[PDB]
Amino acid sequence: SYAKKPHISALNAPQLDQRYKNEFTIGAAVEPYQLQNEKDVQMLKRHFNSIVAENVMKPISIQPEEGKFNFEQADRIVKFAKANGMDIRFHTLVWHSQVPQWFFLDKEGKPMVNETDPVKREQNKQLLLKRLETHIKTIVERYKDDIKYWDVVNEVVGDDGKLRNSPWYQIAGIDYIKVAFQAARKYGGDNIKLYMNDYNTEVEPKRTALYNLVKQLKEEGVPIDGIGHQSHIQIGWPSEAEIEKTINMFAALGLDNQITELDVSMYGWPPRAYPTYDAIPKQKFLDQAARYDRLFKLYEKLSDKISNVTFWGIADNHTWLDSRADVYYDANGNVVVDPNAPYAKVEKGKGKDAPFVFGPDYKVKPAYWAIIDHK
Ligand SMILES: OC[C@H]1O[C@H](O)[C@H](O)[C@@H](O)[C@H]1O
Ligand SMILES: OC[C@H]1O[C@H](O)[C@H](O)[C@@H](O)[C@H]1O
Repeated sequence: SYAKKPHISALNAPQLDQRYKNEFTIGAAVEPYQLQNEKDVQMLKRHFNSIVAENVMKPISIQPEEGKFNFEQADRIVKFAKANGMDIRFHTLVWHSQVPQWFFLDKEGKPMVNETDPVKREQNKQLLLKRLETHIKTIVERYKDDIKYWDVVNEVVGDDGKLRNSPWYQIAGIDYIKVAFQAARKYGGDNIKLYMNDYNTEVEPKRTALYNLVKQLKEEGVPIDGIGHQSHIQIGWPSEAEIEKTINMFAALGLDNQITELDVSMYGWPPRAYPTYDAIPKQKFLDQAARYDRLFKLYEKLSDKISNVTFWGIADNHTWLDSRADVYYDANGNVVVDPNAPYAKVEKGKGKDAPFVFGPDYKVKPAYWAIIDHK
């Protein structure tokens, strides 16, 4: 069926977002440079009705120096979204990754994490939480009328099932998460939706840890409207059953669910990638299409619990997964894709992955036909 369909140009193909109207919006992560790209722009206007900044709205991009906010790139994304009636998601207000280090220096300029005096630690905590509020207030007040969905905190639970021990936690403990949400609500109003975003939300012990955390926060009156599931998944993992169990679990707490950074990798973990996009055989696109078919069939079934599904990219010509696309080589210098085969060396991030339902040349892939139809 969808496997025999023609690989027509995606630029004029049936609109993806329209196919899912009344079920959930369809979004894409974007980089400013793409807004100056003829085809990326066409793709956005054509298939998507929700947009998120892939990188220009993260903490270090907004306030790399205390008191100096750089909204130039962010403004460009928001402006484009408004001009095209697209919903907007804010790519995290708090995150341990690439966090501006100045946040964690005490009044004297010393690393807060080194402080041992409980009273000085309390003082440092107040300073950090104050900075956190200023950061959130400035951003939220600037975009509250345009950006409705917000990833207030990102990846705050470790993969070991424990709260991520980042400087935020080491210094302020669990309170940095409570303050982030409360600050967002206070300065953003009751109309914006606040989310806790993370990856591997379907995997234990992370899933239950995440569950308990949000359950306790809500019990304490902390304003959190939903969970963001990054969904950096593979062809057969996590299973649809676990994804469904995960979605229902959180919806049961009265939380909204949004697939925030969806991409269906062609590989496992650790990934053994193909060296180039052309090296990827049709067979791989067929297994991927079958997965996408099951995936969006499950999402529709749960449409009452999912308000948005965003892809972490537009088309296969641009995806952060290439940075993870390690190419393995045997002793004879030949590529090794078989995950169980022996190898000699590894060329990290030199390969290519193909995530999406749209190829590098902006043509629809089998995966597209699989989620565009009603079968
Ligand atoms: O953060 C990246 C990785 O995290 C976990 O190890 C996942 O199992 C793996 O698939 C990948 O998502
Ligand atoms: O969303 C997850 C992903 O986002 C960006 O692509 C970053 O560069 C990656 O390191 C990872 O944090």
